[PDB]
Amino acid sequence: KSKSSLDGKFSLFHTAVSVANGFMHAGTTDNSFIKANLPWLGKAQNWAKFTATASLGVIHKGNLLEGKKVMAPYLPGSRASSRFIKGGSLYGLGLIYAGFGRDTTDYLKNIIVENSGTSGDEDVDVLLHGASLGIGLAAMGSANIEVYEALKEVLYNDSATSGEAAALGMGLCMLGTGKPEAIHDMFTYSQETQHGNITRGLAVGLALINYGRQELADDLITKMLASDESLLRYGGAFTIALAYAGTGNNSAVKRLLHVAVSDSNDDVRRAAVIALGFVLLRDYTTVPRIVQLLSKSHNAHVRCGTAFALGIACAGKGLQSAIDVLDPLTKDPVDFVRQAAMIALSMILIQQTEKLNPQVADINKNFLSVITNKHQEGLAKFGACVAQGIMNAG
Amino acid sequence: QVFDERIKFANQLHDEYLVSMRYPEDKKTQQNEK
Amino acid sequence: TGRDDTKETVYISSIALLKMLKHGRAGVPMEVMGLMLGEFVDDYTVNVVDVFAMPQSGTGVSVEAVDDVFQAKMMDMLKQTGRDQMVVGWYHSHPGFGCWLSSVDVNTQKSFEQLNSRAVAVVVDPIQSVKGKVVIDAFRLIDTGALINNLEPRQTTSNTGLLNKANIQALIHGLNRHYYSLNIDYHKTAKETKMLMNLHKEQWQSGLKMYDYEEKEESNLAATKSMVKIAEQYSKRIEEEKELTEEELKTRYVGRQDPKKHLSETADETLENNIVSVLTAGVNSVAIK
Amino acid sequence: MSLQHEKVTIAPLVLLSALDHYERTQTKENKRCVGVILGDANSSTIRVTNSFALPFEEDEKNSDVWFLDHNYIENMNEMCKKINAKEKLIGWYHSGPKLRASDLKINELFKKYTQNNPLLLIVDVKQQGVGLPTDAYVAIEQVKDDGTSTEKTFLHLPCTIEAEEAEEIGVEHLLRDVRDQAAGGLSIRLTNQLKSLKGLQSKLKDVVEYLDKVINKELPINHTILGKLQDVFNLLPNLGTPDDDEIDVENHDRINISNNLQKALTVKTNDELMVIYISNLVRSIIAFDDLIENKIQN
Repeated sequence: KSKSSLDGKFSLFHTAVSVANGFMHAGTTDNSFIKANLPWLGKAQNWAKFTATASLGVIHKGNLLEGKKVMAPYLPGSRASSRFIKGGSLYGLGLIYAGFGRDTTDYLKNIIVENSGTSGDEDVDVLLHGASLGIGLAAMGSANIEVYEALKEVLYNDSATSGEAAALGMGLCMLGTGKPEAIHDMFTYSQETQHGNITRGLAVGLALINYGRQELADDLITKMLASDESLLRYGGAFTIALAYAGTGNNSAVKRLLHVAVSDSNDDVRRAAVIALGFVLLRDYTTVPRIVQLLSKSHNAHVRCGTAFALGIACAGKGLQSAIDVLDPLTKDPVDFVRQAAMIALSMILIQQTEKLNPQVADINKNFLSVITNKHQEGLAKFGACVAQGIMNAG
Repeated sequence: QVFDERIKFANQLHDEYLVSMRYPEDKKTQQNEK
Repeated sequence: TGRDDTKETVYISSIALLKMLKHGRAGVPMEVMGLMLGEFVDDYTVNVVDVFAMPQSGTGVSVEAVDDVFQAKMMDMLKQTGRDQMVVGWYHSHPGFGCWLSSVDVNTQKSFEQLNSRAVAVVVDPIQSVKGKVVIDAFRLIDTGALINNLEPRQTTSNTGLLNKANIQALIHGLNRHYYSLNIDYHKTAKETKMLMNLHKEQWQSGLKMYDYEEKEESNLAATKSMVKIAEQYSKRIEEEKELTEEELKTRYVGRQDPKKHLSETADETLENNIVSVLTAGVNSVAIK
Repeated sequence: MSLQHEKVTIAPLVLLSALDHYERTQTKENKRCVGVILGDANSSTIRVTNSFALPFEEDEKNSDVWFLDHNYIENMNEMCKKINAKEKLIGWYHSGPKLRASDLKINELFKKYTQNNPLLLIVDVKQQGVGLPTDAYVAIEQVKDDGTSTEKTFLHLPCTIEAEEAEEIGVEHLLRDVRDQAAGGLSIRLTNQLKSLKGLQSKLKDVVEYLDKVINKELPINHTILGKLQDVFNLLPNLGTPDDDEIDVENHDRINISNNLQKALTVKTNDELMVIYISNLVRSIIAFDDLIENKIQN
């Protein structure tokens, strides 16, 4: 039903189905659907194709036996249609090989140290984008400093496209070290770089690297939120999110309510509300009380952030209090408030029967209605589609 | 000096009013009604 | 090829913005134009530092208005100030319409695209603007081959983009056909901000300045005496307060022309005035002697 | 030439612009920039519409030595008039930070072009003070006897501003602030008053140290200045005067009116309390009955 309503030529309408398809078949092989509806897959182009090739690894999470073999045509160096297939192949390889990824790290590194000296055409840029997502995944938690330096050279070599990937790539590799060396370079270089995407990467990156730090992270947070740049404040929010993860905190909440009210730049206003979700997963029945008040706020951004907070927060067993907050928001006219709500609903009510509670059934039906309607705008259509695939985990 | 007492008494009456006014209205609003 | 062809988010600086408002309001209702000097970075971040203005011509913005003589002369002078840079597009104003390119402006645009491949046309409507925030939209031509084969999703990659619907279907179609509207954002500095903020050098004087005293006496009598008359009207108001439904009272016996509101307004207005008066005079007396 | 210069109002764009120009020529480290100021005059009100940079080289060693390309100013100008006849060459801006006697040489050159006395607009780029860092000075030539025969001098004129409507919506659109130079409501005006005091305190300090330098570092005695300070002390208010009593009586009237206004408002609030409470009494009767009917419906 999803495939029939939603057309391949549009980049977006292809993305929604593909990620969701992967989710349904996640944790085990099954490309039967992909083969039947192969013409559909091919109509994608640009970054929607990068998604499609990465989606193979979602399906194939786990399986290490056919792990390299199945992605083997698509790997660079071998025939391919386009540059995107080649870039996302390394990205999907890492998903499959994740959590035993020691091997792949060896492979993917060769390509980074290859290209760090100079870079040609666009072909190499999209390759190298894919390469740095790959390494992150393969090396996750390994905190290899020799890898940190390589990545750093991707930023200085300054193909704008690869810059986004390398930034995220660092934080995935280095998680938790709060390595004082790294923190200083990343902060200075965000001012200096002007390309949006590189700055957007490092902002998240400075947050990621201080993980489990807690009270030692105290220093990082103040400076980032104090900056004039909207971008460092966006990363600022999440510095609180990652460092204080997992433990209720009085300090952490207050800073976050204050930011969401006191700052006009709208992206940042959304980012602090998101942040609340992670910190308070310790007593998850406090989340519905905390965001109750903020959901009243008419700033739209604050509202989209409210949904995500509960999504993160109640992700195991469902909580009735949480659902009351999101029922007005499924119905809000603001297009991305609805998208975050529907998405959020599936991550809470993952793996809950439709027989024990009628509300999980109704919520599945609602998603299906949005998808058939063309009266609806595409951003809701994508939100509905992604949600069903989380619920049925394939 | 005479006016200081007059004014200070007056201001205290406005504060008492504010605090009292909102409380009743919450109770009925929660309760079922048209 | 793989070229994203990511459409330009226009980061228009604070200085550029004010200059265009100024140029455009004066020409009302004729269309005004001139060019945008800037730098293009990334693949979607076109930074407009400043604009320079073309003399207004009788043709209401046309390719003719692009005059090579005016251009050479103005640019050579900007070289001496180092303020010569690349042409990253053209501004214009539609002030008599909402933001959208007509046919004439499409030909103007077309010549612009040969010049420079990421030339934008940023339409400043500076009076009809339905929001307090100046409704401004940015456009760039998209070629027909690409449109017919629906490569248009490919042009909208890496941009959240921006919604322009007020002319519904027509508006949407026009926008698409032209280029696609993108976010306009403002890069300001705290040096610039401070300058705009201060706007009163006679602050230090004026707050120690107190009004000549014959006018204060006059005013106080007026205010008290006037409230005697709005109190009589107050009495009338609360004779009623019995009709069923507050709203029904306001319609049936014409409860508007509300004495309550005039006495409250007046009392507060006079109140603050007297607070400042007693403070100022009393401060002066001790500071100075 | 003209006496018509009695107020200067300056568009927010002029102040903004001059500051930007300073760094787009890259003159810094105590290097001046001079640019042409374009706009309306020949009127009591001067309205500086716009500004443009002029190539400038500053040499610290000799202040008898400077570069300003004369021919550039004139070409650039004439194109500007055809867009808008509103702009005339009305003078030149100077980047500060202070008045100079080396500003006078520059002054003479620009006086050839002008039909009014050039306005000399000091936009200080050190951005000092709680007021504008912009002083306005028009070159007056007056016959004066103090040993000198005819003085030419730069006289302060006050600074105010004016803004066009379109430009004004643009200023608020940038700011998230509701502004505080407004002289708005009761909060704002108390704020400004406190600013006005802190302002005064500084000015007086600066007077104190001038006198010091004359009696310790032997700046030559300038009689004119001391003459004025003499009056400042002669027209000083004094205590023990029946003048003071009058002000005290006056004060009594003003508290009488405040007292009455405040009491009027106690009534207004009391009236609100009761009103909302009738509305609650109605709501309870409705609420009893609704509940009863809901029992039937269930």
